[PDB]
Amino acid sequence: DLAVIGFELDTRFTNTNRRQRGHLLQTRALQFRHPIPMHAPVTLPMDTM
Amino acid sequence: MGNSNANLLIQRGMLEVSDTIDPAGRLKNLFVLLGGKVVKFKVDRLPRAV
Repeated sequence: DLAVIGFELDTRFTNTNRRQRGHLLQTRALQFRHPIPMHAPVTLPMDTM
Repeated sequence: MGNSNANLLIQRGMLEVSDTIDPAGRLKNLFVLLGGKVVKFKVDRLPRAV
């Protein structure tokens, strides 16, 4: 039965008529907010005299 | 503020308008009831906990 039975071609369309877009690009932005906390103090007591 | 440790620490009625909350706060922990028992999630540093 030695014979060629089928084939596949590596053909493609040309988008001179822009039928296909492919992947899309868009711009994005994210924000991170980092407010600074206040921390507990350290004190040096004295004598008011 | 009224239910904070500040009032129950020394005298119950210390709090006055001179005290304020620091705006720089975060959601420190989130407790979920998972199938009848509680699981503690540490979420303090997540970008959406601020």
